[PDB]
Amino acid sequence: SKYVDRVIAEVEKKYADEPEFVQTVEEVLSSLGPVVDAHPEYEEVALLERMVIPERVIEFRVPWEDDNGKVHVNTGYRVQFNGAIGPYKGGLRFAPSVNLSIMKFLGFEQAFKDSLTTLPMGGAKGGSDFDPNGKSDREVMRFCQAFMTELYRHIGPDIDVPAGDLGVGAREIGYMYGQYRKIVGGFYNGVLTGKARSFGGSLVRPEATGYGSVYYVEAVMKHENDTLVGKTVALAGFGNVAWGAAKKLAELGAKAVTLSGPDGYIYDPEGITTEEKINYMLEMRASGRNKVQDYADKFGVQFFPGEKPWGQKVDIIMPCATQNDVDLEQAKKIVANNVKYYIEVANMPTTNEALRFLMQQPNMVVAPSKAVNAGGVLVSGFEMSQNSERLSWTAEEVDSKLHQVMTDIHDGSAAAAERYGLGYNLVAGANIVGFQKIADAMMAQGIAW
Amino acid sequence: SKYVDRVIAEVEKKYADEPEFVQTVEEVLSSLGPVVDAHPEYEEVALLERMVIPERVIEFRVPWEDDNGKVHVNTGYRVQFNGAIGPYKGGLRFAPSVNLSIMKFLGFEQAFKDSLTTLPMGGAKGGSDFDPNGKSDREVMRFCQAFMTELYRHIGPDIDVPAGDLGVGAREIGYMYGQYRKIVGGFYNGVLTGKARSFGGSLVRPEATGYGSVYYVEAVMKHENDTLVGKTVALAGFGNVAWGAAKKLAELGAKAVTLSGPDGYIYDPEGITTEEKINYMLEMRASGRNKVQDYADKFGVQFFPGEKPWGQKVDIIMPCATQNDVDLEQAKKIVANNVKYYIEVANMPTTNEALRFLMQQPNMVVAPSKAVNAGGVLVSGFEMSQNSERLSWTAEEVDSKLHQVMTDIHDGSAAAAERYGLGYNLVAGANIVGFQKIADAMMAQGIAW
Amino acid sequence: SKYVDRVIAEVEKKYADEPEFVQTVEEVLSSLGPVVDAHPEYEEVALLERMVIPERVIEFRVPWEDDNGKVHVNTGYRVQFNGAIGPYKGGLRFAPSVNLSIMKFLGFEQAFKDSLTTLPMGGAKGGSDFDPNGKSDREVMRFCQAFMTELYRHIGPDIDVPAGDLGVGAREIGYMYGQYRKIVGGFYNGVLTGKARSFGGSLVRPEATGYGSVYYVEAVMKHENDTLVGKTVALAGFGNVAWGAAKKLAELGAKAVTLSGPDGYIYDPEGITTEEKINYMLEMRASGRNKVQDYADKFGVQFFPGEKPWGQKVDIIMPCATQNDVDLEQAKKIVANNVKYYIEVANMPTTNEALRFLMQQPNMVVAPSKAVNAGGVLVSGFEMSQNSERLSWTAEEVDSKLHQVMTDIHDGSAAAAERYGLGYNLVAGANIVGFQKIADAMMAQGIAW
Amino acid sequence: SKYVDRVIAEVEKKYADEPEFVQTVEEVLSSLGPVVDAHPEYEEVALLERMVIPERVIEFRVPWEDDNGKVHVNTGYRVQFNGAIGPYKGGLRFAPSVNLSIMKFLGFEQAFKDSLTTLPMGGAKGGSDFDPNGKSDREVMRFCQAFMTELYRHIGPDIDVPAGDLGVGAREIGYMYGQYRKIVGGFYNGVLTGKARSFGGSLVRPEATGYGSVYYVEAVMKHENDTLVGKTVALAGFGNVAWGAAKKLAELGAKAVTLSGPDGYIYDPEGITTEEKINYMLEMRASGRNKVQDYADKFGVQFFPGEKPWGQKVDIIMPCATQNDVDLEQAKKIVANNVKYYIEVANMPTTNEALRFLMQQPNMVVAPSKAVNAGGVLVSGFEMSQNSERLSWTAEEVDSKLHQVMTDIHDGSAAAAERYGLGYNLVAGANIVGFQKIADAMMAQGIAW
Repeated sequence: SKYVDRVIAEVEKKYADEPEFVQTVEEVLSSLGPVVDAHPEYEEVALLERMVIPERVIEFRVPWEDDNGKVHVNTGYRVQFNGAIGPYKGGLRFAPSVNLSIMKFLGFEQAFKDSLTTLPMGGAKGGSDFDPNGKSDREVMRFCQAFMTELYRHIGPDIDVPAGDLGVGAREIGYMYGQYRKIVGGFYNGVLTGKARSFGGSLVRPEATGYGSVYYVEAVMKHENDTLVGKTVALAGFGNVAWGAAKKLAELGAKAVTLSGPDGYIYDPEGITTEEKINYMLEMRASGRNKVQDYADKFGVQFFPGEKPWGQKVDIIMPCATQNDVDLEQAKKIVANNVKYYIEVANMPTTNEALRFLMQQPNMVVAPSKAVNAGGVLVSGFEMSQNSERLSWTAEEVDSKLHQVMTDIHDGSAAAAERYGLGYNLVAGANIVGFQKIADAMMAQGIAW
Repeated sequence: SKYVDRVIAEVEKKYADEPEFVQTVEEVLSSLGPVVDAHPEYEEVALLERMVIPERVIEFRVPWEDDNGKVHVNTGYRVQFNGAIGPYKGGLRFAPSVNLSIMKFLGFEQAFKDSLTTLPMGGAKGGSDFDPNGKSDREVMRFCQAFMTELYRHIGPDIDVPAGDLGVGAREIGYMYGQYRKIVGGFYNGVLTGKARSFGGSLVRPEATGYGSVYYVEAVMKHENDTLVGKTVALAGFGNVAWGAAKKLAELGAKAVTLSGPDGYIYDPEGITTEEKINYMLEMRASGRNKVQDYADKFGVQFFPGEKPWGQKVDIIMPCATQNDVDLEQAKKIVANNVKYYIEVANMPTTNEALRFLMQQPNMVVAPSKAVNAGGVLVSGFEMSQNSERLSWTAEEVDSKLHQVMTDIHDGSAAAAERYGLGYNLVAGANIVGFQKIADAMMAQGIAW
Repeated sequence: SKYVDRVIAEVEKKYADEPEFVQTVEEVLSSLGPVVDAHPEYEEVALLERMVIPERVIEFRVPWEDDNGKVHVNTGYRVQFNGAIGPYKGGLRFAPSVNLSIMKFLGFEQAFKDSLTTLPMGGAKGGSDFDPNGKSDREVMRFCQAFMTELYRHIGPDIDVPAGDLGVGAREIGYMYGQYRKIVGGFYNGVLTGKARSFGGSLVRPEATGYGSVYYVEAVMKHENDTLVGKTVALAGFGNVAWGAAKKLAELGAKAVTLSGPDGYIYDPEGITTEEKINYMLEMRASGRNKVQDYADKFGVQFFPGEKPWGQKVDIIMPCATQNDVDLEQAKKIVANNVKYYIEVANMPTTNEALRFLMQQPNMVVAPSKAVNAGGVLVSGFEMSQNSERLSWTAEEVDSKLHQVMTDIHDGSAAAAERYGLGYNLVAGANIVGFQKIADAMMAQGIAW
Repeated sequence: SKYVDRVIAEVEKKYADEPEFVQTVEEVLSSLGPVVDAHPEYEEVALLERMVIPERVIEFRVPWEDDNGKVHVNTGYRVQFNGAIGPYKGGLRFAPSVNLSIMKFLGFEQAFKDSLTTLPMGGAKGGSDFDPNGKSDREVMRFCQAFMTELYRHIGPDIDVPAGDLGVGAREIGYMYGQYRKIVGGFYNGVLTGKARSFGGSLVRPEATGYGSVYYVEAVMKHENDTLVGKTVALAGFGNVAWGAAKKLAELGAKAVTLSGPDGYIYDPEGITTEEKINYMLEMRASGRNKVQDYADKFGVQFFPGEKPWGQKVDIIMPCATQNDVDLEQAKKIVANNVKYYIEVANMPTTNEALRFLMQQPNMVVAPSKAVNAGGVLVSGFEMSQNSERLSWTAEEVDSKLHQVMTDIHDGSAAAAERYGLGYNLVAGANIVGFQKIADAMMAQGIAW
C-alpha cells in the first residue's frame, strides 16, 4: 500500500529514537495493506496517522523511602494509546529497562490484541523503571503507594484499568488497590484487574490460558469438519498453560502425549489424562526442579534429554513454553511427519524462519498465539463485568463465557481473512479483525480523537 | 491469644464510655484466638488495632421544622467502619437512644456479618436520635430531607449504601431517596436499598429472611445425612420471618407446629401448612393486635397463655421473634426433650448462658442467627446488582440465588471451623469465616487503611 | 434567661460525658442573657439549640509506620463547628489527651473568637491523639502524610482552613501541605495557615500577638482620655508574646518592668527597652533553659525566686505566659497597689475567682485575652487574603492592618457592652460582639444549618 | 561538589537522548556547588535527584482540519516541572522542532526563573510541533480549539497557568481561552496570561520588560552609591524592549545614545530622549523595513553600516536584541573602554567566552538577563492577581508594583551571592536565589514530590 508505506516511513523518521516502537509499527501496518487498500476513506481522515500517536501520555516522578530511610526516585509511565472501543486497558511493568519506547510499542500492540477479544477494551501500557528485584515487601509497598498517589487521577473503572505484567503481580496490585481506595474514598474495585478473590478477583484465572487455547482448537476442528475426540497433542512445557491445556484436552476426548522441561522431554503414549498425572504437573512446577524428568521418574515413561518433542508424531502441535522453541529445523521435522495442526500457545514460540516456513505449507493450519492465548485477557474483562454487576460468577459461568467468546475469536478471525480473500489464514485474520473494529469505531466517531 | 487479650484490654481502657461497643469487641474477638494464633503476620501489621477503629465517622446537625413551624434539632451519624471488601453498607436507625456507642457497636458487627454473605459488601451503621413515633408524615418527610441534605455528600452507589432499621422503613427510604436524586441531579438508585419496586426495589424482599433460614437448614440436613421431610418445627413469633419460614418449610415437606406472640403460644399439631393457615399469619400481623391467640380462636387449637413454646417436643427449634427469648430454663426444656437442632433465626433470641449450655450439648447442632438470617442482607445486595444492571430479576432468579448463597454460607462456615480444629461448630464457623475474608483483604491492601 | 437556662440544662444532661464541652457552653452562654433577652426571635427558631451542635464532625483512622517498620494507629478529628460567617477555621492539636470533648470545647470557642476579629472566619478545631514527643522527623512526616490522606477531602481554601496548635507547628504544617498538594494536584496554598514564607506564609507572624495586644491597649488609653507615654508594665513570661509586647510598648513610649519564668521573676526598673535587652529575650527563648534568671545575671537586675511579679507596683498588668497565673492572692496584691489596668494577654492567665474579684473593682479596666491576643488570628486571615491575591504584602502593610483591626476590636467590644447597658465592660463586650455577628448571620441564613 | 557531580553524570547517561535538557542541567547545577555544599541535608532526601525529574509530563494527540477539509495530526505537550512554590506557570510554543527534550530544558529553566521573581509561581513549559507558518486564521483557530480540548483537564487558575511563546501570541491565547471557557462553563480567566484587555489582560504589558530592566539598573546604581542621572546608555536593537528601556531611562534622567539593527548602528549623542524620537522607534518597528538607518535618516544622526555599538564610550551597556550579540571581540572593546556596568537585557546576548571574560574584570558589574528581563514575567503574575481580585489595576499601580519587585529581585540576588562568599556576583546570585526558594519549599514539604 502507498499510504501504509508512506506512514511507516514517516514514523521511521519521526521516532528514530524509539526503535522498539518503530519496529512494531512497521510489522503491524505492513500486513494491513489489503484492508487499507480496500478503504480509501481512511486516508481522507488521516486514520493511520492518528492511530500511531497515543491519545495521551503521562510520565511522573516517584520518590520513595527504603527501609533504611534512604530516599530513591523513579519514573512512572502510563500510555493511554487508544480508547475508541472501551476503557483504556493494559498491564504495568516494573523493570529497570522501562522507557517510553517500550511503553509505546507495548501499548500499541495492546490495543490490537484487546480489540480482537471482542470485549470492549481499549489499549494502554504503563510501568516504571523501579526494579523490584532485591526489595523488601515493605519497600514494594511504599513504592506502590507513591506510584498510585499520582496515578489515581488518570485512571478509573470507566477510564483506564491497569493490571500486572513483568514485575507486577497480585501483591503489587493489592498494594496499589489499597492506596487507591483510600484516596478516592469509595470501593470502585474494577479500577484494577488481577485482584485477589477477597476483594473481587475472578475464579478460573490460572486455568484461563490453557483452557482458552483448547476451546480455540475446538473451533478450528469444527471449521474443518473434524473433532477433538481421539486427537493426540504434543505440548511443550509443564507450567501453568501446559497444565490448563492438558486438563481441558483430556476432558474433551483428546490427549496430550508430551511435555518438555529444560532437560529434554517426556513421551506418554497413554496420555497425560489422569487426575494424578495432571496434578503431578502442579507438583513439579512447585518443586522448583525445572526437571521435566521428574514425570518420567514418577510415571515410568520415556525421557529424552537434550531433546524437543517436535520429532514426535502427533495430531496437534501446541508449544506452551518458551520463545523460539520451534526453529527452522524443528519445524522441518514437524512437516516431515505431515502434522496438520500447528497451534501457537506461548508467546512467540516460533522463529520467523520457522513461521514463514510452516507458513508456506498448503496442507497445514497455523494459528497465532495472540488469538490463541487470549484467554488470559478475557478473564480480566470478566473480572470487570463481575465487579460492575457486584457479584461473583461461578467457575462454571466463567468457563462457559470463556468457551463462548474464544469461539467468537476463531470465527471472527477466519471471516475477516476470507473477506479480504486470503482464505483461511488465521495469522492474518487475527491482525485484520483487531484492526478493523478499531478503524470502524474511529470512523464512526469523527475527528475528535 | 495474648495479642487478642491485649488488644481487648486496650479497648476497654480507651473506650470505657462506650460500654456497648466495648462488649461487642470483646465478644467477637475473644472468639478468634486460633485464627489469630495461626496468623502471626497480623500482629506485625497491627491488624486488630486497625480493625477496632472505624475508617471514618461522621456526625452532623439536623435542624427541621414541625407542622406548627416550630424548629427542632437532632444529630445524625454515619459510621463507615470497614470498606475493605465492598462499599460501606448498613442500615439507619432513628431512635431517641441513638448515640455513637451504639452506632459503633452495630457498625462493627455489620461488617462481619456482611463479609459472611460472600457478597462484596463493607460494614457501616448510621441513624439519628430523632424520634419518629408521634410525628406526622410531613414531619417525617421534612426530617428525612434535612438529614439527606448533609448525608448525600458522604454516600453513594460505589461508596456507601444505607438501608432501613429501627425507625427506618420504606416510607423513610423513599423520602431520603427523593431528596438525594434532586440534589445530585441523576438517578443513582443503587444509593439505598429497601426501595419500593417502582423505583428499583427487588422482588422477594419479604420472603427473604424466612426463606434463607430454611435453605440454611436444608444444608444442615444434607451435612448430617438427613432430611427436612416430615420434621416438625417450633417457631417463635408470627411475623414476616416466621411466616416465610413456615411457608417454605412446608413447601419443603417439613412442618411448623408452634407460633408465639406476646400473649403466650399456640399448638397446632397438624402443622401450619395450608394456604389458609399461612395467609392467616399476614392478617394477624396486619391487624396490629399482637395476639397469637387469634390463630388459636380461628383454627381451634391449643393456646398457652404466659408461656414460651420452648417446652414442646420437636425435631427443630427456630426462634424467630425476639431477643433473649431462650434461657437456661427454656434451654433445659429443649435438651431434655433431646432435641438436636437449635437454629437461631431472630437476632439474639438466646441468652449467652443458654448459649454455652446448648453448645456443651454433645449431640446438638447449634446455628448462629447472623449466618442464618442473612437472607435479608443477601436480598439487599441483589437489589444493588439489579440496579447496576438496569433491569429487574424475576422472583425465580432472586430465589435461586438466595438459595445457592445460603448454602455457601453454611458450607463456608463449616469448613472454617473445620480448619481450626473445632469440628462442626457453626457458631465459631460464622465468626471465623467473616473475619478471615476481611483479614485477607486488609492484608493484601497494605497499610493505607 | 430562662431560654438560656434551659438550653444550658439540656446540654448538661445530654453531654454529661463531655465535661469540658459542657463547662465552656455553660460559661459562654450564661454570659449572654441580655442579648438573648432582647432577641425573642432567636428562640422561635431554636437558635441556641442549633449553635450548641457542630455543623459537622469527622473522625478517622490513622495508621502509620515507625522508623522500625512497626505500625501504629491513632484517631484523627476535625470538628467543623460553625461556618455561618466564613470558612471553617481553627488549629490542629496533636496530643495524647485529644478526644472529642476537647475538640468540641476548643471548636466552640474558636468560633466566637473568630467572629470577634471582624474577619470572615468560621470556627473549627481538629487534631489527633498522636504524640509527637519522642518521634523522629521522619516518623512525624509519615504521620502527617497519613493524616492528610484522609483529611484532604474535608478541607479547602473555601471550606476549612486549619492551622497549628499544641503539637502542630511549621514543620508539621509543611508536611501536611506537601501531601495535600500532591493529592489534589494543584497549589491551593490557602488551605492552611502558619506556612513558611517560601510557600506562602506572611511577614509579621512572630510579632503579631505581641503587637496587637499593645495596639489593643492603645485603644484603651484613648478611650480613657489617656496615654501610653511613660507607663510601666508588668509582663509575665519571656516568650514570643512578651517579646513582641515589650518591643512595641517601648516604641510607643511605655515600658516593661517585669519578666517572668518558671524560676521566679525579674525586676528592671529602667525598663526592658533597649535593642540589646529586647533581643536578649530571643536568646533566652532559644537556649531552652527556661530560666528568667539569665536576664538578671546578664543585665544585673533584681531576681525573685519562686515569685510572681504580681506584687510589683505598675500602671499596667499584662500576663503573657500561662494559665491561671493570677489568683485571688496575686489579685489582691494588684488591687492593693490600686493598679487600674488589667490586660489579659495569655490564654486564661487568671482564675475565674481572681476574675470576678477584679471586675468588682469599680476603678479598674479589665480586658479579656480572647480579644486582646487576637493578633495571631488576624495574621492568619491576612495570610489567607495574601494567598488569594497571589502576592505578598509588606511588613508595613501587614502591621498597619493589624493596627486598624485591633482598634476596631476594642471599639466594637466597647459599644456592644455599651448597648447592653453594662457600660465599659470589655469582658462581656468581647462575648456579646462575637455572638451577635454569628446570630445575625444564622438568622439571615434561615433554617438550613 | 561531589553530590552535584554525581547528579550531573547520572542525567548524562540517563537522558543521552535529550541533549538540550542534559546540557541545561549541567549548566544550572554546576553553578550551585556552594549552596549544596552548605546543605548536606539536601542530599539525604535526594533533593537534586528529585528536582531533575518533572512532577508530571503530558503528551497528547491533536487532530485538526484545514481550510480544504484535509486532516492533520500533531503532538501537544505540557511539562509541569515544579510546583513547590506556586501553580505551574510557563508559555506554549508552536514550532516544528518542539519535542520533549526541548520542553524539558525550557521548563526546568522556567522554574528557577519564576522562583527568582519573588512571586508565587511554579515552572512549566508546553506547546506543539504544529507549524503556524502558512496557516490561515481559521486553521489556527481550529488547531487551538483541538489543542485545548484535551489540555483543559490538566490546567487551571490554581493549577497550571500557561502563556505565549514562540508561535503563540494574543491571537492564539484568545482562541484557546474561548474554547476553555466554553468547556468548563465558567469564567476562570486567570487560567491564562497574556490576555487582551477586553477579557482580563493587564495594562503596561508592552512596557514591562523595558521598564523593568531600568528599574533593575536603578537598584545596581543605588547599591553602588551612584545614580542614573547623567548616564549614557548604549542600547542594541530598536524593538519593544529597547523602546521601553529608552523611555524609562529618559524619564529617570539618563540617556540612551545608541540603537542598533541588522544594518549597523546609529549614534545620537544628544539622547533618544524626546517623545518624537522615542515614538519613532514604534514606527520603525512597524514599517517592516527592519532598518536602523531609518532613524539616522529621520533625525540626522550618524549611521555606521555593518557595525555594532560596542565601541562607543558610554556608562552602561544594555544589549536588547539578539542572542550572542556580544562576542569575545566586542567584549574586549568594552573592557578596553573601561565601562563598569554591563547589563544583559535580551536573552543570552553574550557568548560564553565573552561572559567568562567580563566576569574576570574586577571593576565591573555583570547582570544576567534572567533577572534583568523579569519584568515580563512579573506583569503576567500581576495579571493573575488582578484576575483573582476581579478588578483592573491602573497603569500607575502596575508600574509601581513592577518597580518595587524589580528592586527586590536585585537585592535578593545580591544578598544570596554574598551569603555564599561570592561578593557582588549578580550572575551567581540569580542562580542561587531561585534555587534556594525552591529547595527550601521542597524541604519543608517532605517526600511527597
